[PDB]
Amino acid sequence: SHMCDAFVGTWKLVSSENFDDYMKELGVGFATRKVAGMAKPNTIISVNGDVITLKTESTFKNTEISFILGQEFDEVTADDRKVKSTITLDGGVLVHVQKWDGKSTTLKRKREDDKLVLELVMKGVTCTRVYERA
Ligand SMILES: Cc1nc2ccc(Cl)cc2c(-c2ccccc2)c1C(=O)O
Repeated sequence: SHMCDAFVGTWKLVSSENFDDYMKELGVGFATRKVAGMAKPNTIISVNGDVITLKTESTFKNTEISFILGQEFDEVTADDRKVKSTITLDGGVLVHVQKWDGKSTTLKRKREDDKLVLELVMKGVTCTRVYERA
């Protein structure tokens, strides 16, 4: 067992705040924002030894990343940014930093009651995405 086990499971999006605004900060175009913003993704988190995998399934895009904490990796994001990512565990929060073209965004995941809360921050804009177990 590991602390990261509180994250493992299948999670369904149940609420969103400021996603469209967050996407505008990322430079996502109109059509992509509209389609992405309509999606009700599920996220599947699993752990196998030191490897964590985060898989998103949706009607917009399906993505999968696997990584080791603290070890940089290449990621092509759902909106087709090519980024360098590093994911750490900081006091129980999964912290994911994406770097591309001199820009940065941070995605934090935390357990809160029976929910998994994803916070996406770009510049002054915070989006909150709340999931429950599927
Ligand atoms: C973490 C992440 N970051 C994003 C950044 C930008 C855009 Cl456009 C989309 C995402 C998505 C996503 C949202 C809806 C459907 C599918 C994927 C997610 C994700 O939940 O997996």
